[PDB]
Amino acid sequence: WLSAASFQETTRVLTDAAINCRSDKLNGLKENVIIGKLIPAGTGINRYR
Amino acid sequence: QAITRAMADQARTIRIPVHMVEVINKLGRIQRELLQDLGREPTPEELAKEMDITPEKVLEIQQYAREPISLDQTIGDEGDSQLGDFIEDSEAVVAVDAVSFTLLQDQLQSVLDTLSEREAGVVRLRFGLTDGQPRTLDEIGQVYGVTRERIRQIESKTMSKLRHPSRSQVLRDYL
Amino acid sequence: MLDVNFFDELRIGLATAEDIRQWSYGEVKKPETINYRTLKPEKDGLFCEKIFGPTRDWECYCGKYKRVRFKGIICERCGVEVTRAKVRRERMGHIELA
Amino acid sequence: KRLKVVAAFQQSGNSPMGMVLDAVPVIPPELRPMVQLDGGRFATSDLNDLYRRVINRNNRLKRLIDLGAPEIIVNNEKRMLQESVDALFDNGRRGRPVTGPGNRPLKSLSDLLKGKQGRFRQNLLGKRVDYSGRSVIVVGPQLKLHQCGLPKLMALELFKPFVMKRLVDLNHAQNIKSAKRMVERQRPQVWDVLE
Amino acid sequence: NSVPGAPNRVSFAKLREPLEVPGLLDVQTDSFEWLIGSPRWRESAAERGDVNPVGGLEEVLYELSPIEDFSGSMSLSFSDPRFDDVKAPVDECKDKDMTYAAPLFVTAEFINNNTGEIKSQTVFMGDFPMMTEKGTFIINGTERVVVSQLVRSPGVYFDETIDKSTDKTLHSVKVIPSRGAWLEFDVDKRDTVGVRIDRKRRQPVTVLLKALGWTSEQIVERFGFSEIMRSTLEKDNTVGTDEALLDIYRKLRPGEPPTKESAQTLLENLFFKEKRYDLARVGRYKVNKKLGLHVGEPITSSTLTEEDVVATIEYLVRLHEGQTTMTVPGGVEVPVETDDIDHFGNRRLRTVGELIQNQIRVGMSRMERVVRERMTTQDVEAITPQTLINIRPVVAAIKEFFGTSQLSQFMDQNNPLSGLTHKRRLSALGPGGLSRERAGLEVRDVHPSHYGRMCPIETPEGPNIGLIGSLSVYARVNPFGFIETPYRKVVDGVVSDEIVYLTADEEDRHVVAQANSPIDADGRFVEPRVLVRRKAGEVEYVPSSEVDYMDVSPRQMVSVATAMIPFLEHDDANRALMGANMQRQAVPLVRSEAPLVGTGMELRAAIDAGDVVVAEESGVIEEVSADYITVMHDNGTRRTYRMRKFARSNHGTCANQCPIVDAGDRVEAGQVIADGPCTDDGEMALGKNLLVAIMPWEGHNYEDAIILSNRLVEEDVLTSIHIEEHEIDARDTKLGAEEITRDIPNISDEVLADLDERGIVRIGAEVRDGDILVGKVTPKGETELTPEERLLRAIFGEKAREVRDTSLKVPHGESGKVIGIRVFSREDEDELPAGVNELVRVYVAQKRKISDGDKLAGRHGNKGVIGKILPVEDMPFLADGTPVDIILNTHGVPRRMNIGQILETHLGWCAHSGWKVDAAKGVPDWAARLPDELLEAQPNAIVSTPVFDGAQEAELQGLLSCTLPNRDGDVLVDADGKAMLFDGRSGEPFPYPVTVGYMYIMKLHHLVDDKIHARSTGPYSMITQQPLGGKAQFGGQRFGEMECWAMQAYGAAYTLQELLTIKSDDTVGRVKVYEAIVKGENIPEPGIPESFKVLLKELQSLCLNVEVLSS
Ligand SMILES: [Zn+2]
Repeated sequence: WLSAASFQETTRVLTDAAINCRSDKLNGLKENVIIGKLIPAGTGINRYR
Repeated sequence: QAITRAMADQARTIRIPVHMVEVINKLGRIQRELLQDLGREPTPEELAKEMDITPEKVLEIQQYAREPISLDQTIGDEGDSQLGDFIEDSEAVVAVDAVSFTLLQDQLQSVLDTLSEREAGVVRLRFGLTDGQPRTLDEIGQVYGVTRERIRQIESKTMSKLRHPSRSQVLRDYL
Repeated sequence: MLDVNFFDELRIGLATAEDIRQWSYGEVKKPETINYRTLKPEKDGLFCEKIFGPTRDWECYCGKYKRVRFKGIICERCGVEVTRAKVRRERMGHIELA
Repeated sequence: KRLKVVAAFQQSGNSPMGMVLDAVPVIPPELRPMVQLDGGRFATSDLNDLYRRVINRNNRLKRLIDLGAPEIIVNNEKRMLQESVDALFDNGRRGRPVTGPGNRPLKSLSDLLKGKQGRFRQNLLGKRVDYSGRSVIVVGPQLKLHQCGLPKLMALELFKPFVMKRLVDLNHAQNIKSAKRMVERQRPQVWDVLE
Repeated sequence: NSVPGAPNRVSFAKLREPLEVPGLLDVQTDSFEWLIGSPRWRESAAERGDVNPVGGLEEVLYELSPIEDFSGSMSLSFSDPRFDDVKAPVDECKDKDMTYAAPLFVTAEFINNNTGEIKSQTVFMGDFPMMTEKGTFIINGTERVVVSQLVRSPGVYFDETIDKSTDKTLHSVKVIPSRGAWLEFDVDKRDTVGVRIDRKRRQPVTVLLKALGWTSEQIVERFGFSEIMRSTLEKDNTVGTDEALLDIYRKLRPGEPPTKESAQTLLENLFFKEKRYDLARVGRYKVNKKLGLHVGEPITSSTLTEEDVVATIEYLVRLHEGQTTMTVPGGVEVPVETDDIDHFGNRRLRTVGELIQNQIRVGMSRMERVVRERMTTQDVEAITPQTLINIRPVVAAIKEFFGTSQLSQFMDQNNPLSGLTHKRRLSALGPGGLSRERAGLEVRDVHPSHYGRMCPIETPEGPNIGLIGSLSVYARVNPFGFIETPYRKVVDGVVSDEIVYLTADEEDRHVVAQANSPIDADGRFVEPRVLVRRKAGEVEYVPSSEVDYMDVSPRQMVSVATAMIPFLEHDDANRALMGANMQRQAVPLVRSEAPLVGTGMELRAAIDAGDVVVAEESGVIEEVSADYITVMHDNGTRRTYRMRKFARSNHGTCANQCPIVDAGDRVEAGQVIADGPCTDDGEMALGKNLLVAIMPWEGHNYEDAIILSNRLVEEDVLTSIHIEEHEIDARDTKLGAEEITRDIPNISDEVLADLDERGIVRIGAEVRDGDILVGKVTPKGETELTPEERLLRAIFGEKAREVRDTSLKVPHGESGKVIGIRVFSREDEDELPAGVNELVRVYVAQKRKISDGDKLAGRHGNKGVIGKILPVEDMPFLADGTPVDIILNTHGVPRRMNIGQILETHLGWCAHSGWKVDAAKGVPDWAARLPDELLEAQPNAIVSTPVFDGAQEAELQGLLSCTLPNRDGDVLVDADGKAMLFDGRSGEPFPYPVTVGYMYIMKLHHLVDDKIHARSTGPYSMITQQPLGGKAQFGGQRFGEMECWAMQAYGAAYTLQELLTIKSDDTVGRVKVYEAIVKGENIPEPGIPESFKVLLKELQSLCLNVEVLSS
């Protein structure tokens, strides 16, 4: 839900995000970007890390 | 009456008592009438007469008449930025001070330790730097078992030998 | 909630009254922000120092404790916890509805 | 349709009580700062204003109820409380936006999140960075592929701490602060060391 | 010519002018005159519509009078809108930051209608701002410009659309009055009418006509043949005049109980009352012409009536029925033609006068509100005109208009053009205007109805392409404000000198012809088939005697700045836009060479700009001086002219006005007294005239990079003075007051060297970046004295120095000499606001000798920053041994349809060397219709070329034949055009001849001294710890999402974590990295940042619990 809500219709999608207790994986690319965590690409995967 | 009190004491972003807003409204009335009554904006040196109050009070009244503004209103000709975008957090760490504050605190150890350790400890509590309480010389007598006048003597023994530029040359860069 | 950046799963969900009043550090009941003379938050004003914590760093409403040596102490007159001014960013409040 | 919600709540440990509200959060005041400009002039975020309206609404609703009033006025006040909370969560959803001074709409929580101005697309997806700069460009034919020209002053104020230290341990400035003033005054020594 | 001081600028003109070029300030002048009651306007209005010579002032006064009370026993009425003399002259108000203005007065009439009393009280209205001769209003001293606006002339605009279900063509109408609520009549997907009033879709015309007091009778007397409405009256499903009234009420005033009269009178109060639905006066006239209702009558009753709407409904239906002439029963006929908008016949022009009188209308609307408020609560006979009138709403209304209303914007001033052409601007945006996102594609287009009215080329190239417009040259302002353009009219093949002003709708019943035809001067066209414009704007061939209108003359459809580009007809309309817009951005140099090749409008366009001092009255020049010039009039008195030197421009430049006159020469009414920043001999001169060779020089003029002759830099031929002011404002405080003296805390010696004791620099102090300019020393405040500094003040012996020096240091990248100081003070007993005891304006100038990165540009859009400038050593030379002025890249020319600047290049070569087209035995074939005295020219000469009627290609071919040199025997450009060059580096010849000739160039206001910003770490945002934006504030650079995309596409995760974490938002790490590279150590592991945590606070603050599980 975080990725989509960070894409479009910020409120509308956030509604059902709240309804559906959708725990975000905190693993997605754009997720990592927002949360300040290293992204899972290029030099960010644990193999290279 | 209810509307008056409610507006006076609840319609202000910053609530102001009835008396102060009352004089403020009286000003907005008498000055605004005096503008027409004068062919000109009535001057404050004149407006202070009609209320029979000193001009400084009039200006305080006026400076409380001005209201807070909104931080998000557009400022650009088109809508692309808000006012809040130009505001600085006063509580920002210069981050040169912080590193330089550590350097101050460390030059402090390097200078105190190069001085005698009795004196270093004396000042560490006299100014109460490592603690929260600077001390007087009769508290030091217990911790250091000597007469307070002897710490009066030691304070100068610290400062004057410090007042040799050798300590001062390396510390005067810290300002 | 301590957030040392060791994060695995971000959860979003509705909040109940027992959550909102659980997060708050009191209930705000007076629509005031600033003292036009003292330029301070009022008792349970919208910026109430007691509720959201102190502004003056390690200095309570009456400044009963103006030194970091007192840290965390809640003043016995105002109750403003003696701590960092960062909490006014960290803490939050609530209003109860009639 | 109604399935997608009723089942979602059935499975989830979520009570549709929360979809109606009786307590409201209050965002930390600094995030809605009541800040003073240089010389007394202040500035609010207008969220404090919405809180003011809701607070006064609830306060007068209590005053009526604590006293006990004719019903219809209480019905009006209750609707007003509905409206004020509506604005607080979402200005301009039902009916007109709640415009404030000089006929402009205000800002609500739901606004802080939307579009190229909401946090997502304005302050988390893209943000402003230190140790940076900008200048016009010119052709760099005398360069090689990896090489890029650089306005020396721009490089200085980019590489400020680096040059600070480097001449500090060359003692051209005793401590870092002396070096900061050195660079500020732009003494010759800062330039070779910049190289 | 036709100018008392112009030099001979010979041209190739083909025809003569039935009228000369108008005063180019006639956009603000006439508007404001009509606003006032000017004697000029008094006579002009009493002769061109004298049914009502009435300025916005008198007009609004009458629409407002007489205010009554709720009952009608007591009333107030107005008269005599009277003015007074201004409060101080132009510079004086600007000097001491005052709004140039004059007082206003009015004579009231306190009429107690009950019994009768009068008070003809001459009520002071305030100090109404006034207009300067240049049309520029001074606000608080600041100069501001009120731009003209385009708007929709109110009324009914019938439209057509498709249903895309049965592909039926449906018709509707927008009933559009100024200050009106919507009422929408249409024919729906079905054949019924949608009569949705104020956006509420039910109740077709049965609720509409019956509610007027009607039943189906009068309706069917009109709708038996109107099948679109026969079903409506057949789908009535209800009966009653008051029934239809309540149906309106049920659909226009629902939510509140009805009653048999509430709607019955409401439907009168809505459109048949004049307090909620009032299309403008010119709107009433526009409809009078549209439907033909009124054909000989003056305008009144902006409140809607009944006759109009029946004609409206029948026009809509007979359009849905596809008729050709709807004639509402009882008047003249009109044709069935859809109501366009973008055709200027419906787009009026709200000028300054309309805007100001409307703001005054609303101001006195609220003033009437207050009059009634104090007419009741105050006792009867205890009330006087003064007490009834609150003039605050009046003065507020204007000031809130003037201040912070984008129709009253800053006056832009970095050159005389940006002063002038900023006026005569026809904007599309604003109140009543359409916002950019709402401003769709079509409206941006160049409508055929722009010919002669709006400049079709000079438009902004930003997001306002096509929105913001500029006047033409010959245009006119209508009393109504509809655009008017003068044209000749060909009657029976007699193109008359008659200067007939028309607007767009005055063409659709006419035909405008070709502008340059083989007209024999008999008024006929030689060829029958002439390229004319037909009524619909169609441009085709029509016989000679059939078209009815011919244009006035060339350069009529063009603006002024566009009229300074020789060979516009050889230049791409695209690039022409760039050149015109850049001509507004030139910087004030110190010579302002006139173009050897320009246009005849420059001489006219400069004096009209006011930036050229003129001899307003003839008589002898008494004396010439750099500070003044006295023109001794032939009659006793003289005229002393006090000049304006080093007066900073609105964009930080000079307004230098140099004299070009003689101590005794007779000066005429309309002749120069001083050239301005970018003028010479009274014609615009923004740059210099330079020989060319567009050979690409070793990849330093590559891709819009430019290389110049360094002589021009050492000569400073292209160099600009840059004035600037730093404002230093010391105010009243509880700390005290910021005493500006040379009492500096902790100041060295070399830094006071060029400073005077009184708290500023020495006036004429050479200063630099960071240089302390003004010591605005303040008290510091409270703080814990660090023990180290305590020991220091105990060890070496310096003072606490508890004063916060908030002095001015020249911020990044500024320098130059100091001009002086403009200081106002409270002890000076001035009008400083409540607290500011010292207002200081220190002025620093620098003549920025050019450098790479500074934007230059020609007159044909060719532009760019200087890549490099080497000394004259490696400059190829002609067969005259001459290194050339300017070297450019060729590759921009082929791909940009811009050989036009080369055309001017070569003709300027001819104009610099002179020529003698040999009429040895007969005028040469080109030379024959090539006008006279163009066969003659001597070196170092000046000429012009009209945009469309200029020096044709063949003519120029004839200008190459005799290529008589300047000094040596050297004909370098052959008859066909090219020349030969020898490299100045090699001394070795190029394989092919090299081009040369004379180009006009100028310096643009986009300096690399202005557009650099650097930051290691400055301050940070309020809410987030993020940096701020701006070059003024130390600010910080923005890294957007669209950068994040490529940023990950590189796979460089760690750098992105750097960007968003510590390079933006981690405090402690920011200090850590400071610790890292103050310890000379590699920058260690990234921290976790604040705005991310501020992100969390934002999110947690959202009435939704959120906790990220570690596990
Ligand atoms: Zn306390």
